[PDB]
Amino acid sequence: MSWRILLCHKHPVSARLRFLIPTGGGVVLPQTLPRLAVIACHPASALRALQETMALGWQLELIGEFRLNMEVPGQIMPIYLAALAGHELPPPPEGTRWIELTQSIGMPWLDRELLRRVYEELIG
Amino acid sequence: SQQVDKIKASYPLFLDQDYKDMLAKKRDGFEEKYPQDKIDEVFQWTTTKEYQELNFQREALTVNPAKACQPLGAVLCALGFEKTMPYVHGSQGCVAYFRSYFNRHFREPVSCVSDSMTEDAAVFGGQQNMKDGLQNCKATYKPDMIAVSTTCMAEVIGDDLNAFINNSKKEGFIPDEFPVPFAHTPSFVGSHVTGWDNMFEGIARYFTLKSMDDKVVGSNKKINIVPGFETYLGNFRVIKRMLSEMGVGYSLLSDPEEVLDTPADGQFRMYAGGTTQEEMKDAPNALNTVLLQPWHLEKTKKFVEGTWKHEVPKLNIPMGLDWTDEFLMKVSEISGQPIPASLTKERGRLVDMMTDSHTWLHGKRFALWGDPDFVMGLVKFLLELGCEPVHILCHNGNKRWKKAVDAILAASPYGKNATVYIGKDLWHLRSLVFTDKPDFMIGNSYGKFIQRDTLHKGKEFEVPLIRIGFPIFDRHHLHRSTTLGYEGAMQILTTLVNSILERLDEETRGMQATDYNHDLVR
Amino acid sequence: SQQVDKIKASYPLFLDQDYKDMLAKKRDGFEEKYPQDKIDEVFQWTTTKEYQELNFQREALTVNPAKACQPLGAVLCALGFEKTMPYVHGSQGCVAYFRSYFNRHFREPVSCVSDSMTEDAAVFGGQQNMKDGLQNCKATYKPDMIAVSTTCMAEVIGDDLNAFINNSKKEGFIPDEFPVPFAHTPSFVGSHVTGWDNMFEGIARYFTLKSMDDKVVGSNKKINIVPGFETYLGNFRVIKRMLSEMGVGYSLLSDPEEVLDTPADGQFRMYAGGTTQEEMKDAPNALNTVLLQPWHLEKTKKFVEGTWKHEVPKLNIPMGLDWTDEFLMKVSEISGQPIPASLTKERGRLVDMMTDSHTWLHGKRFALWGDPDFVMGLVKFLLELGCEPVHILCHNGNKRWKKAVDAILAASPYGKNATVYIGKDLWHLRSLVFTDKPDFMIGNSYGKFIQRDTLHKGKEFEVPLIRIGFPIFDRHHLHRSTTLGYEGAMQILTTLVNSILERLDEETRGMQATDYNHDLVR
Amino acid sequence: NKKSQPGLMTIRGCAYAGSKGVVWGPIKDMIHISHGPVGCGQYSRAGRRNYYIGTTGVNAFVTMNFTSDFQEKDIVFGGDKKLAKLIDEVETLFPLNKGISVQSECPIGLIGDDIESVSKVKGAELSKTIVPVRCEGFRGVSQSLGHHIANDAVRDWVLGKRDEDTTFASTPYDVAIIGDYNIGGDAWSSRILLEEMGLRCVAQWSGDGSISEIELTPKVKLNLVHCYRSMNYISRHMEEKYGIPWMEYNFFGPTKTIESLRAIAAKFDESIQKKCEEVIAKYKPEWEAVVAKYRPRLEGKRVMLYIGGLRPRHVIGAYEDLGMEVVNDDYDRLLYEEFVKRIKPDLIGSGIKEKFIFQKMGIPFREMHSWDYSGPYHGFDGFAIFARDMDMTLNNPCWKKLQAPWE
Amino acid sequence: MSREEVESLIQEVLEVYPEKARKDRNKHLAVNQSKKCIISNKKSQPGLMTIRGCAYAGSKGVVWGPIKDMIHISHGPVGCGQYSRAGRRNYYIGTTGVNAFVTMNFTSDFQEKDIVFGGDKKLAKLIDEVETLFPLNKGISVQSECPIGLIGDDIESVSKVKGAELSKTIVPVRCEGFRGVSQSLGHHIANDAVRDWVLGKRDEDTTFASTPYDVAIIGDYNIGGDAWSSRILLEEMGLRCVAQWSGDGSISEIELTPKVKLNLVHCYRSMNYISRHMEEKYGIPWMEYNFFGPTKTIESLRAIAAKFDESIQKKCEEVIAKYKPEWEAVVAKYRPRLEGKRVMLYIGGLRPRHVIGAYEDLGMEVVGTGYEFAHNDDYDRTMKEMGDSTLLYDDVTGYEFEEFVKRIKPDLIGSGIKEKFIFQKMGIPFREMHSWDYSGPYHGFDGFAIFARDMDMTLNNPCWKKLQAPWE
Ligand SMILES: [Fe+3]
Repeated sequence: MSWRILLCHKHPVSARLRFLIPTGGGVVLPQTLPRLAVIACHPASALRALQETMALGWQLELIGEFRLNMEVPGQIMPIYLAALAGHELPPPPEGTRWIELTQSIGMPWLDRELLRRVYEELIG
Repeated sequence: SQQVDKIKASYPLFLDQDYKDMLAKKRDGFEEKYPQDKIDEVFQWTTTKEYQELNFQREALTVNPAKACQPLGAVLCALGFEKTMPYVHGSQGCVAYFRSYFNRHFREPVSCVSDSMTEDAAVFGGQQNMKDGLQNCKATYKPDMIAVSTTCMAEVIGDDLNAFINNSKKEGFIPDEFPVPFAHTPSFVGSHVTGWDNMFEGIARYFTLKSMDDKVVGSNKKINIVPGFETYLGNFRVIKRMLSEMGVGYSLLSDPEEVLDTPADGQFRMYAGGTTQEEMKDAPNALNTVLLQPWHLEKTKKFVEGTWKHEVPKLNIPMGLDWTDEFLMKVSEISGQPIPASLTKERGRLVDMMTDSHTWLHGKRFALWGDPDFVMGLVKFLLELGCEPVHILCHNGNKRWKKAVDAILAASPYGKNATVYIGKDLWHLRSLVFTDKPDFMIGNSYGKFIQRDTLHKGKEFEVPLIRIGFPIFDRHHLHRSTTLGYEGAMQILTTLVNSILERLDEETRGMQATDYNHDLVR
Repeated sequence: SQQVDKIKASYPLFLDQDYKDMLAKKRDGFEEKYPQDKIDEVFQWTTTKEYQELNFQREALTVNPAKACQPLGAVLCALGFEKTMPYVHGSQGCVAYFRSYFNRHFREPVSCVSDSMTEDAAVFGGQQNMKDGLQNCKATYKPDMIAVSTTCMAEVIGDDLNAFINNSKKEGFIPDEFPVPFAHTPSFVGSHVTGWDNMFEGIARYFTLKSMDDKVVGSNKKINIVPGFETYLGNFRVIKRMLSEMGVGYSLLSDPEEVLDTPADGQFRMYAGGTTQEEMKDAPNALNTVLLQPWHLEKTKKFVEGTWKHEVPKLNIPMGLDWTDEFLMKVSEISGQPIPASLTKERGRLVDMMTDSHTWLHGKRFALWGDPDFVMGLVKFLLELGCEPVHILCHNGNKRWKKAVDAILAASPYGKNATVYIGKDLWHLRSLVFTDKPDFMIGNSYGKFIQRDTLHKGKEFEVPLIRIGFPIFDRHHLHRSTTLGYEGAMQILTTLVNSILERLDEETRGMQATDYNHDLVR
Repeated sequence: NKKSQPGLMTIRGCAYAGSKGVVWGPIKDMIHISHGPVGCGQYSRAGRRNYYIGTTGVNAFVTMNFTSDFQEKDIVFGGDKKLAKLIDEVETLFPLNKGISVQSECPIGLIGDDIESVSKVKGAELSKTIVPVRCEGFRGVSQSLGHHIANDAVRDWVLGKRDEDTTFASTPYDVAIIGDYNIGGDAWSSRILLEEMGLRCVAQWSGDGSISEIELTPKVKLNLVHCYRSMNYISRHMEEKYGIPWMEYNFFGPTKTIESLRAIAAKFDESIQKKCEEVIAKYKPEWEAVVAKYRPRLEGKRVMLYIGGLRPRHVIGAYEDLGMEVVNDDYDRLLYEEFVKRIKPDLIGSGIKEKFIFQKMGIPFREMHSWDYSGPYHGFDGFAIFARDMDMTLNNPCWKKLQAPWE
Repeated sequence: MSREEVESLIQEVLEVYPEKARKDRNKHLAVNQSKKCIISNKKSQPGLMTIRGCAYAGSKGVVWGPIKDMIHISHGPVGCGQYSRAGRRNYYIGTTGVNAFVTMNFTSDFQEKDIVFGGDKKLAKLIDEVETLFPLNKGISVQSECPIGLIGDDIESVSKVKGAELSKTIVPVRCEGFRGVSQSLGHHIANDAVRDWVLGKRDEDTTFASTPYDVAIIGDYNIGGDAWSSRILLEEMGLRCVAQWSGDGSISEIELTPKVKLNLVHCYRSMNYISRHMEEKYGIPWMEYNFFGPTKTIESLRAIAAKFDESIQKKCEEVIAKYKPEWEAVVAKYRPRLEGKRVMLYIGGLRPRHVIGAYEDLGMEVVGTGYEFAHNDDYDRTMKEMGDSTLLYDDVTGYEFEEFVKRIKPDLIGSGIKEKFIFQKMGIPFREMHSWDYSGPYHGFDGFAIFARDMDMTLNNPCWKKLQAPWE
């Protein structure tokens, strides 16, 4: 569609930033980013649509400060940040994994930069 | 239970019957502890020679090392310069551990900062971390200089200190003229003394490499003194006192004796004394450079001989009698100043103390450990005292140092039963003192556990510890002692002979059993 | 039986089975020893309060005194002058004992002569003995001045030192202008400190009494320092160092720190340093006279205030923090020289060491003994450290000194459980430390026999000894320590805190029993 | 729980410090390998005063430093073969160890080392519990991440070792002390009171803790958590999985100790409550005498504290019991010179590194991390020591001698 | 050293003395009947730094002090008892303060009042307090100091009265320091006190079971355990050492001494009077034994065994055979490092001539000796046991002895503590021949190993090779 969501979970005590990302590549939910995308609907509507399509029955909140906007051929696509509240990491759904930032080594520069910006927004 | 008139701390509060019964119930009900006979059998096995061969076959396991990492020595070197902040580019836990270590040893505030390198810097490097850390450090603590070292993570990910600092200066985070010397200090190479060497070489490079076209050797008629990794406040002062008595102009580079001995007058001083930047910039103009601890100041020696064009004398550490004499003669030859009568009288008094205490010091067996230069100086002094060093252990020593110490031992009749161990930790020394029992050990506080183990075998097998080295944690104000020069030699001799005398007094304090030898005059 | 590889001295050779059997046969066959149960019962009785009441009822018996006779202090005072020979008119055994005592304490050659008065002198006096002794002493050892004291025999038979010396000079045995000061030192009056006072007063009288017409107070812009009976070389050196730091001109009268620390260089020096005769002759020209130990320099104070017209300040011994401060301010006021920043930094460092070790020193209970001024200075320092001097004993103290120490104790919250004993010996202190156990006892080597006694009752009842005082015989080179000034305060603080830490480490070295508190960091 | 500003003199530890030094280190019967270079283990060797009972070097290894001592070749080529050889040598030289825990240092996670596979292989071969902990120092912003990672390792490797075991005789009065690290014997001073109440302390970890106690923890009836910050994860996991209720207890000062004892007894039958009242009556005169002796010399003095995660907010009760004034979930239950001058605090309580700074500034100080080489401070027996130390530090004359009389 | 050179040295060292001092000292320095060569046991020259002691030192510190079960009172001021407290290493076995009182100082602490009005009432009160506070003492000895004999104090009457009242043996020893010229008169006075108060306490008692192998060790003061090392060898020979005083000695052993069959006298100088008295009265033969060095020990053991039946001689041969390998190994190890070294000694009454045995056993040569308080008989015994063209000094002064050593320049010196530091400064290795330099024992086969080890430790110590600054 037109929106992208980076799904994260930060522990209130230990501040462990885990990222729920697809196992097939990419860093964004629900689908991967267009190949040519470079760094350049309501956000709550995007969050609820992602929750409905991915069968996420958890408490997901919108980090309104983290707004990014990339350009894909013929479209300016905002991407937002969705944080998972609570105290326990939920079991990852099918096709998704709960990676850490140091576990992003070997992934392309674009998604590593996206995760770095998320980490700076939340912990830094 | 507690009595308000005789309140007891953990010892001996936990020796009470109720606490003993509770601990026994805990052990017998849920700890699933091995039987006490089994524990005794295993301990007896660990004190045998078969366990010694099994322990000395170790090649991948290190138990109770006697060394630290390079950035600790780098921080110690950085602390010796005027208004200089040690800045360790890397994780903050390393800096916290360095500060805790130096606080426990010196019992003084220790200044050190980090850029808090985190997973983000693990993926992308610490360039932003370096910029922000340099800016915040300069804006907050107002240092005249920031001396940069590295932790293991920065060296592993490959952070270029030179490029990072240059980029920080170019983008306006710090002024272009602000002195920011740097040194790469990989914690997996060498030990803390190597870190001290790297930091000193980096600072000397930063201050002298690009301004050697107007430097003439002997212009200021002074002698540069590089003390190396030194944790005795008296060692910095004895060198200065002896050089001032000789009338010799000197420049003690990296002198931290002032910031580590700040007076308590209701005011906190982050910076106090230290080597000035002008002394470093004028260092190549000196007559010569004398390295107090040459066996870990190798990169410094190479830089001084190659760039400063100084004929660095081949001097051992000024520890003991002969080596202090050689150091004084070399200083006199370089400076042209005759050795004064005060130093001759001090040497005579030291020899007098040696003659007084030789009857008790002769023939004693010592197992000593520490840094290479300190260990070799202590071995030389023990040989001069008639003592027999039997277990010379140096975890951070090399083969050339071992060969030099073996040559020193072979030159004395008292080094016949001496073995030099390099790359061996304190668990090796435990087996060494269990199988070949010496009279005493000489080392840092980490040996206090070995004395606990030997006493477990029996009082006759106990090997008392003498705390000469780094770090000393279980005693107060021992960092103010001296080990260099005649004064340090007298202090060491007094400590050794008095420790022998306390051991003899304790062994002969049994009434009607061993008190016949409890002599008043000893 | 002996093994040539490991030769055993008396300990533990006499612990072998054959020697034990031989000693057991000797005891059980011919010694007629009391049964061991009887010995144990009597020893247990001696550690009770009833035995303490019996012990403190003593009126005529003295057991283990803590004092010496006057001529010993007279000899020590005489040794502090330039090329001066101590000459004790009386029996030679007294001189032999003085020399042996000082040789065992200082581990140095001590020069002292006697006229060897015998039974013949018991009926006719020692006039011929004095003449011959003076002539032989001047001809043989060539002293610049002979300082004459007396033994108990010469005092009992009533030998007039003045008349004897005048006849010796008149009859042609010594030159009429040769300096021969004299002092009557009755060994049955006072103690060694009284002898020091008498000898110093005699020397000062001899050199200044008949030449007071051309003396103006404050002409030479210097301050006279009278150290009293001092057996620490560091005490002599610290006063000179502190006065030189302030830039204050001083004259240390009776300075023996040079002849008692002569170097070993293949040459024996009978005389070294000391107060010159010109310094003593020019002493009345000083601004003021400061007595370092005023509580045994009362005769000297009377002479200085009466003859020299010096307003001697009412200063305590410069021991500890507050009294060192008072001494420094008084010296600054007298001389007009402000206290330098180096002394302020030294005071701040002492305060820092006080704060660093206050958690280990606060609340500790000490039983201390020694000379009056030393004891009161130690009590003041202990009160400044938060320690409790429960048992203060001074054999040679008087009622006025006891009142002063009680006034000092009542001014501090930590003197609540403190009692001052004067005229009591070390057996009284043994009873005190058995019935009211302190944590440590501070004193000379003679306390090593009390500690053993306590250890015989049990390890939980042992009172360790800290050797600070005179004489120290069972330790080497402790006479070079310092007890005066900030440096002496730091040395004493380090000794106390480290002794506490060794005691704690020893008490917690039991594996799986008390090693839970065997902390690496203390 | 955010990043620390670069270039500042922060005292925050690393994940390795929070995992090896805090959670895993106090376990006595297990051997903990500081996998990596030599510095981290050496600076952390015998640093924290987590007291224990055992024969060091034979069956207990708390104060020992086991490390891989990484060199350049171990960084270039990895340290997995070295780890396997080290595990073999540990088994050879220390046969009485009941487990091995490999605590990772910074280079381990950066050079791509699979310590989990080595741990699995060697544990299968030696039939030993080897726990790989990825406590690399760069991970996280403080020691809290170390606590979380160590708790995850406990849950995933040690906690479920007796899930299928039902040979343990359980009683209705079974409690487990979690988060008490026995700093100076605090855990012992709490366990004595708990057992005097009729409760059975089956597990007490990590302070004086053993692997058997950790395995037996899921078999208890109540979890008494001392430090919530470091063991909240494990307490919640045990509550969710084994259905074991957990509650927080505070034994600092007599009032807090009494309230916590009554609250704990309220979770059991009337016999435990009666025994708790009897214990409170027994210990009342002792702490009453302590207050009567030390409150007069401590009344009115003002306090500031700045400690890691738990002690900043739970030490107030003992201070008020002595008559002394004190001036995201942790904050829910000044909240960080001129300010210090304006309020004029009589005492500041923080760690060793700030201890000497505040000593230089002249304010009396108390080490709130290691009890200033004293203790215990918790429970009725520890309240006397705490009051004595308060009087010793606050009223020491050394703080009144900072200014030279001639200035 | 040529003899003419020794005479020239003596003349040169006496050149600086006054005429009276020179003429007196010329009779006390000789080159190896005593009267023809050396003059001994005479007055010491005033003001010449004498090493001699007093009669109190030779009586209390030497003969009476080592007795453990007895309490010895230093009657007089405090100094004499304070300086002699635990000065001598006369080892003993006992509970100090309960049944043994060797290292403890008992004194009356005379003040001006006691000097003016006497100290007899004070002495009686002191004896009462001693009996009250130390009930397990087996006897009291009152050692007089210098003031006692000058103020007209009658301690004999007090001793007799209090001993009769308390049924205790109180021995008054008038050992005033001014009496005599040295400690030899102290030895004589102490021996007279032992004979007159303690020795005859069991003359009418016949309840001791005696054996034909009864010997008593007299004059061995257990300096570092010498007496024990001699007694072990004596008892391994089959002899029963009934009495061993003063070292580790008891009053019961002193009383039992007249019941022995032989008196082995170690120190002839201090305990020759008592040995002669026992031989004349009780008919007990006495012989001198020397256990210093292996050769002397073997010769003395054979001579002692020759006084008994064949079984004792066979046991002596067995003991010598048993101890042969140990001292042979000691010699083999230490003689190479001690061969050819020259020694000089200045000791008190007995040791200067006794110690020459083990030095030769180790390959050393003695080139000079002397005494502090010896008599003519001691020098008569010494000249036979020393080499030719050597220097003998009687009551040598400080200056004389330093010049002597500066001229001979030996390799080792054995003397007291008062010259130890002087010779340490002059650069000559020194061994305390009085207290064994806080080592020992030195007597017997076990002591020979310690003696050789100490000789090698001191003579070959590196500290003597660092006395010259390398820039001078
Ligand atoms: Fe000396």
